[PDB]
Amino acid sequence: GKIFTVSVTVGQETTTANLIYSKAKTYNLPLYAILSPSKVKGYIFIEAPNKSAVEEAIRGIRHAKRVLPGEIPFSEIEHFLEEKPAVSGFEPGDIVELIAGPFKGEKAKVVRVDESKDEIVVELVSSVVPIPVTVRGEYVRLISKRQ
Amino acid sequence: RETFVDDILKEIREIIVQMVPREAGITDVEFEGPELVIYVKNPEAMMKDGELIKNLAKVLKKRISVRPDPDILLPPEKAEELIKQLVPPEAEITNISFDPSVGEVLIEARKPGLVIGKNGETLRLITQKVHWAPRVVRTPPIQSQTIYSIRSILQTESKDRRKFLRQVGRNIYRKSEYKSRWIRITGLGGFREVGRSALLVQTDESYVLVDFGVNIAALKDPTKAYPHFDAPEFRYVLDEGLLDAIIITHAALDHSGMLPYLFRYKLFDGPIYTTPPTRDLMTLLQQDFIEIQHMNGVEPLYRPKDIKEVIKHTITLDYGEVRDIAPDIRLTLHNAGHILGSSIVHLHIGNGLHNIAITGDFKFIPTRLFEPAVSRFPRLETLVMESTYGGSNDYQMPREEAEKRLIEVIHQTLKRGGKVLIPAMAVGRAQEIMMVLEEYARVGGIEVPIYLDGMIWEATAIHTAYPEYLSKHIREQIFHEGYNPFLNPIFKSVANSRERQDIIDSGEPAIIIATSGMLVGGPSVEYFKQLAPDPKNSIIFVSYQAEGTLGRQVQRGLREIPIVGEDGRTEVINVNMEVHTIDGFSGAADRRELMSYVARVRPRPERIITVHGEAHKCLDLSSSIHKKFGISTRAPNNLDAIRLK
Amino acid sequence: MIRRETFVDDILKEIREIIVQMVPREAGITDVEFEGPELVIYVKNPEAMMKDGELIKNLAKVLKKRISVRPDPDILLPPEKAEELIKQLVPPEAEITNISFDPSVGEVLIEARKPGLVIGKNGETLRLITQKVHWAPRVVRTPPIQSQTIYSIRSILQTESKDRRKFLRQVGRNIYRKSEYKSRWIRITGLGGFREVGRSALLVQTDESYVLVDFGVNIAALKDPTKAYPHFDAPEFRYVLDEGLLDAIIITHAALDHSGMLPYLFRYKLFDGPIYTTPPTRDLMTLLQQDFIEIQHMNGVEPLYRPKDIKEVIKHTITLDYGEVRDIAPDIRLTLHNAGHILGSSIVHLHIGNGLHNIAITGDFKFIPTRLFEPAVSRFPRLETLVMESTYGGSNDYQMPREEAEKRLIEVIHQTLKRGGKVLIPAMAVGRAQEIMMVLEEYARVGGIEVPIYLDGMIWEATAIHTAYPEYLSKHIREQIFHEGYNPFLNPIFKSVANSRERQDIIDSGEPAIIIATSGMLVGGPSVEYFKQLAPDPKNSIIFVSYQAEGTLGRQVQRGLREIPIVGEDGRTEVINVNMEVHTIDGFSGAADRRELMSYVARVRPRPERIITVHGEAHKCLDLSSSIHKKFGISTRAPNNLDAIRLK
Amino acid sequence: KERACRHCHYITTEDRCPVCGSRDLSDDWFDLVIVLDVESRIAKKLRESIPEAAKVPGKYAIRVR
DNA sequence: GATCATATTGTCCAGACAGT
DNA sequence: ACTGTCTGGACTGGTCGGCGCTATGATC
RNA sequence: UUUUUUUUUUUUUUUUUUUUGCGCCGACC
Ligand SMILES: [Zn+2]
Ligand SMILES: [Zn+2]
Ligand SMILES: [Zn+2]
Repeated sequence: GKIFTVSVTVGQETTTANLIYSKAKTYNLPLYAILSPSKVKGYIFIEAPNKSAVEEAIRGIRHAKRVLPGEIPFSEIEHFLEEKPAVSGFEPGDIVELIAGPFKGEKAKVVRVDESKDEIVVELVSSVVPIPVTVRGEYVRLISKRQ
Repeated sequence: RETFVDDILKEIREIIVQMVPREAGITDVEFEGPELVIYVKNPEAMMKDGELIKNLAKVLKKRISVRPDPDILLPPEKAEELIKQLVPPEAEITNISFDPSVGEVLIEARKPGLVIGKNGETLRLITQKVHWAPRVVRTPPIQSQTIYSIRSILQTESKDRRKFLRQVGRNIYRKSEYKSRWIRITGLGGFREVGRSALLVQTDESYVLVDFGVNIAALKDPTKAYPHFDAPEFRYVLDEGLLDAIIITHAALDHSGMLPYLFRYKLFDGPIYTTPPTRDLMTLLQQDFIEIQHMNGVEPLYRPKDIKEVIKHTITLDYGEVRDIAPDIRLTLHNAGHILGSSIVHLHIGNGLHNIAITGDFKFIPTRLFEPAVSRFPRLETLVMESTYGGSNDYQMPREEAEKRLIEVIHQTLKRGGKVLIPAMAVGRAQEIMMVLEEYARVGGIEVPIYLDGMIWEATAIHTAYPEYLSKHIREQIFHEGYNPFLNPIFKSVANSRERQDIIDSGEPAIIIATSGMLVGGPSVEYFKQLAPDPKNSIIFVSYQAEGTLGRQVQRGLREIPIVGEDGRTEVINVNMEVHTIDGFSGAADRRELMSYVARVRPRPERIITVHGEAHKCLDLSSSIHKKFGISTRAPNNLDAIRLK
Repeated sequence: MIRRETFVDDILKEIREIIVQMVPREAGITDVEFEGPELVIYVKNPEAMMKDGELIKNLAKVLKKRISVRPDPDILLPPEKAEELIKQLVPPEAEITNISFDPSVGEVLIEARKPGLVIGKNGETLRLITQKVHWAPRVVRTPPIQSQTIYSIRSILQTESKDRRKFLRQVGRNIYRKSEYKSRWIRITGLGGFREVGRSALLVQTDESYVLVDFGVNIAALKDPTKAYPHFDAPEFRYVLDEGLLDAIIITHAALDHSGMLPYLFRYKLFDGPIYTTPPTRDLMTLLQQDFIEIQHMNGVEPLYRPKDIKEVIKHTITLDYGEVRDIAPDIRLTLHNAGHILGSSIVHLHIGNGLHNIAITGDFKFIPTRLFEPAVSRFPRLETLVMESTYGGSNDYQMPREEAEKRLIEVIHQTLKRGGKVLIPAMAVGRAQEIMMVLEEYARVGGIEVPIYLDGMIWEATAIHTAYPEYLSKHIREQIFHEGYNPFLNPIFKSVANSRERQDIIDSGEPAIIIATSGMLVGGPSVEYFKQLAPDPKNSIIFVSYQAEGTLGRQVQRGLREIPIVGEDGRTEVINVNMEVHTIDGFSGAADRRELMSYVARVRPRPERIITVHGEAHKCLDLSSSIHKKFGISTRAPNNLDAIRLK
Repeated sequence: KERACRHCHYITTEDRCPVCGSRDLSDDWFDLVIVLDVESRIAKKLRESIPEAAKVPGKYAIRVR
C-alpha cells in the first residue's frame, strides 16, 4: 500500500510496533506491514492502504503520538530493507565518533577496515601516543570523510 | 577463551565438605581475587581453633577467608557494641564499618595487634560471638588525607569492588595448575635507560606487566617519555584483553606514572598488586604529577578519576604473602629497602618450572628507615636487577660520616642563630633526614622546632600508618616500647602561608624541610627567596641538582640570581647564605652494594639481567658480574624478548 | 585484504608529474599504476617512448623503480596479425613454441628455446619487436625437456589472468602506501629454526612493516605438532596474522624445512599477500609440497593441505631474479643473491630504510665451487647483521672432499660395471641426485662407461626444471649451454621410464644399469620396489649419498644386517635375503661444513656488526658462535626460539 | 529474551523454529520488521534480499549478528 | 527490590493593510 | 484616496511580610 | 642465448605553596 510515519517515544519503537501489530491481529485492522528500523529513533513505518487505518490502529496507545500527514515514496525506505554491513562505507583516514562501547564520547581516526570480521580499527585523536583499538562497526558514527 | 572455573570450584567444595564437619553448614563457595571465600551458617564449629583453617589452607594452597552467611547477621548497633565489649580497651577502636552485602566488618584501631590477637584467636572469637567476619586496619597516629580518601572510596564503592574481585577471581582460576610451555621476558621500557620502566612477562597462558611507569626527564619527546606502546606483543595483549595483572615494584613515577593512563582510555580492566604503602604513595605522587602538569599549562596526562579507578582496581598484598595471580604464575613480595612499601617482585611460574625475581630499586645496607633487601628466596633462576649505580667508579659515601657532617653543619648554623633549609624529595631522603634529626635531638642536642612543608607531612603520616614496613629498630621502638620517633613534638606542620611568613620572620633558629629539592616549586622557592640574604642561614642539598634548575644555580656558587618578580620586572636574589652539599642519603644501592647482593643471593641465579640504568653503566655492571662470578649476564635494549624457558 | 591509509595516490601523482616533465609529449601517457614492486606505464604512442634505449634507463634511475612500459588497451593489433608479425620478425633460430596474449593489460607472453635472441643486446630486439607489434612482451625459456609442473603453472597463471592482475594491483597499492620512510626500530623474532633443524621461521618486524622469512615445516618431528610447526602462539605473530599486517613472505630455497608451511596459511585463509621467490624455487617447492601430500595420503595420515592450496600459493607468488632490487615495503628493500645450495637457492638481503640497517639471511649455502651451481655471493653493498646456517658448525664437522669422493664414486661404478652389475642410488629429487647425474655424465663423456642411466620418479621433473633455468647453474655449465652448444642434461644415456611396465621389464632385463629413484629414505616410491627386486640379484652395488634416519629402511640397509623383514602391502609381510654390498659416500651434500662457514665469515664484505647462527643443533650453533667470536672478534649470538633481538 | 533465526530471520521465543526448524538462533539483532500481509511491498523487498524471509507473516529481522 | 532516558509543541491607542 | 480591520503593546514607584512549587514510568 | 633501484653522528629533573526563579494573596505609604 502506502508508507506512513507514526511518531512514537524515542527508544521504545519496537514495543509500540509490537502493540500495534497485536492490536491489528486481534481486531482485524487492515494493516499490511510495519517497519521499525533501529537507526531511526522515535519514528516507525506502517504500510496501509489509507492513513485512516493507521490513525485507527495507533489510537488508544499512550506511546503513539500522531501520524505524519504525508506519504513516503518507496525509494526513500527501500535502502532500509536492504541488508548492508555497518563496517562497509568506511574508509581509513577520516574522523569518526564512537557512540557506544567503552570509548563513549571519544573522537577517533580510522586506521584499518575489514569487512570479513565486521570490525573497524580506530586510533584516538586525544591520546598522546597512538594506541589502535578494535570496535564494532555499528558503534561508530562518521563525523567527517577525508581520504 | 575456554574456562574450567566451575569444575575447580566444585572440586574445592567437595574437598571442603569432605574435610570440614557437616555441622558447619557450608552454603556458598566462590573466588574473590586470589583468595577463596567460604560461607557457613555455624561459624562456631568451623573455627573452634586455627588448626582446621591452617589445614584447609595447606591442602587447598589458597588463602581461606571464612565469612558468615548473610542471613545470620546481627544488627549493626548490637554488632558494634559486642565488638567494643570483646576488644580490650587498650586497643583504641576509632571507626567501625559494616557491609550488608557480604559478611565483613572493618575495624580501625590504633593497636591492631590486640584486635587480631596473639595467633588470630580474637578474630575467630569476634566472628563467632557476633557472626561478622572481621577485617582490621591500622589507624595512623597522624591523620592522612590520602589514606582516608582511599578508605572512603573503597567503602562507598563496595558493590563495584565486589564485582571486580569476583571477576578477577573467575579469571585467575580459569584452569588448574598449568605447566607453561615457554616463558618470555620483554622490556617495553626501562632497558638500558632510566625511567619509563615497563616489563612484560609472557607465557602460553597468561601475561603479566611489571612496574608500568613514565619518564619525566624526556617528557617533551613522546617517543621517550612513555613505554613502547608499539610493541606487537603489547598491542596483541591490550587489544585482546589478555593482561592478567599489573604489579608495581614501588611508588615512583618511573614505576607507576603510566598506570592511570591505561584506565583513562579503558585499555586495562584487571587488578593491580601493590603493597598498601606503595598504593597510597603512588596515588599521592600521581595526584601531585597531575597538579604540576595542570599548573605548568600543558595538557594533563590523565585525570583524578583515573587515579580513583586505579584505586578501585588495586589488590593489596603484604610482604611474604604468596598469592595466585594467574593459572601458572604465583606472585610474592619481599622487602626492598628503597622507600616505604618498596617490594621485590618474585614470580613463581609453573609448579617449579621457573622463578623470576625483579628487584627494581633496592638497598642492601641497613638504614635508619627500612631493613635491607631480602636476598633469600625458596627458588631463584633469573634475576632482574637495577643498574642506577652500576659504574665501576660509582661509590656513594658511607652513611655515618655523611650524617655526622649534616649534624655538625646544622649545629654550627643553629649556634649562630641562623635557619637551616633542607630541600628534599616528597618521599625517601626526607624521612631519613627527619629520623636522623630526631635521633640527634632525643639526647637533647637541639631544641629548635623542625618544620615540614608540602607533602612531607602527608608522607610522614603514611609512614606512621604502616610501621611494620619500617626497620627493626623503629618497629621495636613503636611496638615493644611506647615511643614513636615520628611523633616527636619537634616536628611541626605549617598550615598556610601566614604560618610560613611567621616562621620566616621569627628570629629564633629553626630547621625547615621543604618538598622541592631543585627549588623549582612549592614552598622551597619562597623559603630560599626569604632566607637567602641572611648570612647566618644555610641551605643543605641532599639530592642531585639537574641543569637548568634554580637549585643547581645556587649549588654552583652563584651569589646573585636574576628572577622574574611579581610585578613583571627582573628581581635579584642575593645569596649570602651558606651552601652545603651532602649526597650521602641516596636510597639507591651502591656498586659495592650491588656486587655484595649478587655474591650473597641464595640460591645463585642462572642468569642476571641488568636494567634501570644508563647503557654504559648496565654494560659495565653485567661485564663485572660475569667476570667476577661467572654467571651469564645480559643487558638487552628495549623491545628485546628473552626466552627464559 | 585489509584497508590501510594507502597514500599511494599522491606518490603516483608525483611520479606521473616527473614522467611528464622528463618524457616527451609524443609518448602520450594515459595511465600510471603500480603492479607489485614494478611500475606500469600505459602509452598511447609507444614509438616516441623508446626511440633511444637510454630514456627508459634514465627514468628508472630517477624514479628508483622497475618500469614496465605497455601500450594502451584502446589500440591493439589483432592476435593473429600480432602473432604473424612476431613469428616473421624475430630470427628463425629463436624457435618460438607458444605465444599467449593478454588483452586486459596489453601483454604478450613469448616462449622460445633461446630468449637471448628475442631480447638481444640491452633489449634492443625486445624494444624493436614491441614497437612493431604494439604489445608488451614477456619472454620465458622453453625447456628442451617438457616439464609438467612449469607448463601447469604457466597455464594456471594465464587462465587466471584477471585475478592475478587484481592481486598484483592490491600488492602494489599496499607496498607504496607510504613514501621513503625511516624505521625507528628493527627487531627479528625467531618463530622456528632457532637452535634447531627444520621448521624454520624468521619474522622481521619494524615500526611500519612486518616481513616473514622462510616459513617451513619439520618432518622429523611431524608426530608432535608442537615440534613440527612454527610457533603460531607468539604474540607478535598472532598480532601480525590477526590484523593482516604481514607485508610479504620470502623463501630462501625450495625445501620442506623452508617452504613446507606455505600452503597451510592459504588453506585456512590465515595470510593473504605476495610471496617473493626464485622461479626455480617456486617450481621445486610446489613439486616438494605435492610429493609431501602424496606420501601423507599414502601413509594413511590426514594431509596437511590440499593441492588447491598449492594452486593458491602459486597464484600469490611474485618471481624475482638474482641481483634484482625490488621494493616490498615502504621501508624494506629486498634483493636475492646466489647461495649455491640447490637450484634457485637464494640469500635474502634486506635493506631497511635509507641506509639505516642491512640484514643478510644466507640459509643453506655453499662456499666452495660446485659442478652444478656457483658458490654463494660473499660481497654486498652494505651489511650490518648476518644470519647464517649452522648445520655443520661443530669443530669436528669436516666433510669429505668432493674431488676424491668423485674418484671413489667413479672407481665404485667401474668395479660394479666391469662385472655387469646393476646400480641403485637412492636420493632426493631436489638434492644430490642432480649432482650424481652430472658426475656420471662427466665420467661417461670421456668414454669410461656407455651404459644408459634410468631416472625414475620426480628426478625427470627436476631435470626439466634445471634445463628450463640454466642461468642459475654454475659458470661452466652456463658456458657449455650458451656458447659451446652442448647440453649435459640432454645426454642420450639419460632415460626416463613411462609406467610400471617399463620398471618391471627393465628389472627383469638383467642388463647392467644405473637407476636413480626418489625417496632416498626408502620409505616409498620406486626405491622400495627396486630394492626388493634387487636384493636377491647377486653381485650388485648400492651407493648412499645422504644421512639415514632411524626407523627407516635405509638405516637397516646401512647397518649391514643380513635379514631385513619388511612389511608389504595389504597387511602381509615379506622376507628377503640380501647379498648386495653397500657403499657410503657422504661427500655430495649441499650444506657447507665448518671450514666453509669460517671461510665465508672471513671473506665476507663488508664485515657485519653482529652474526646470528641458526639452522642447526644448539650445541653446534653455540660452538660456531663462540668460535667466530674468538677468531674474528665479532659479537655473535645463538638465540633460542621466540627470541627477539633489537638491531636498530 | 527474544532471539532471531540465522536462516529465515524469524524472531521466536522458543528453541524450535516454526519456519525452517533451525537450531542456531541469534540473541542480537536490529531493525525489527513486522509482516502482516504476504503481498506487502516491504515483504516483497525483503524477499529478494533474503530468500527465506517473508514466507510466513510475523516478526522479522533485517540482519543477524 | 535499584536505575535510566525522556520527558508536547483584556480596553484602548497606534501602525500596517485589503476593500471600494 | 478614504474606511473598516488585523496586529502589537503597555498597563505608577517603593516597602512589609507569608505561602507554596520546581519528576516519572519500565526493566534488570 | 638476457633488459630498467638504492645506503650511515649533537636539546637536561623521576617532580612542587554565601536560596535563584515562578505565580498567588494580604497590607503600608
Ligand atoms: Zn626506579
Ligand atoms: Zn635447510
Ligand atoms: Zn528459521
